[PDB]
Amino acid sequence: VCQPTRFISRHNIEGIFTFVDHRCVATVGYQPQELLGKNIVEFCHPEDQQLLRDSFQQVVKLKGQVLSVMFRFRSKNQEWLWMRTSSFTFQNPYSDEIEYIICTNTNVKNSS
Amino acid sequence: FKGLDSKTFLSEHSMDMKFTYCDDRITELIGYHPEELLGRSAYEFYHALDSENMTKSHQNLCTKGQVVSGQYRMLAKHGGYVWLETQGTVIYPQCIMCVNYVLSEIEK
Repeated sequence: VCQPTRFISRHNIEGIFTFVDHRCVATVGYQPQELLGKNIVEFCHPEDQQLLRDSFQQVVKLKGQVLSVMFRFRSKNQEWLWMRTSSFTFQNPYSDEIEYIICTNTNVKNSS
Repeated sequence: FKGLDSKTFLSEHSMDMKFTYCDDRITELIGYHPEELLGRSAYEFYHALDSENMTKSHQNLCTKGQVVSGQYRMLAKHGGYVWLETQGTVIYPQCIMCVNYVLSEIEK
């Protein structure tokens, strides 16, 4: 089957990329260092930015369940690519360290 | 003594538990390079005494969408095993995400 193009990221609860899987190069055309330290919202279409902020805020409330969101991500060629980001929190219960968010980011079609 | 993140590695799998991605943290912990795990099933590395339980957990993951494994043993590259526990999550099915936390040093 045709494998979907995806990459994994880790974010703090504000949305900042704190880890970027190198499969990002094939997905969106950036090197990981171009994403690290930036907010995901800095790559998001203006119409979708608030949804994306809202999403990151709610995923922390949903008891580790998956929260997905579709949005337009600006590729390295400055083109809007539809992304489905499926996010969940990870908190290690041997600790009280703050949870972070794990995402899997897939190029998808905006169609049925 | 290690901090929490240095004992955590994320792995991604197809629905048959073959590795499709793994964090490089695994190398320092268990010995493997991520590249060498790709295409191998996680089942190849579970201790025999945990294999039936890990099958059951995989079935539970596939039915429910998320699972916590309980404690199990994973085979290290240079023999022996480490104790670890895994939070698994299915992404839609597209893949399984596993957050793996090492509980022990390598034991023979």
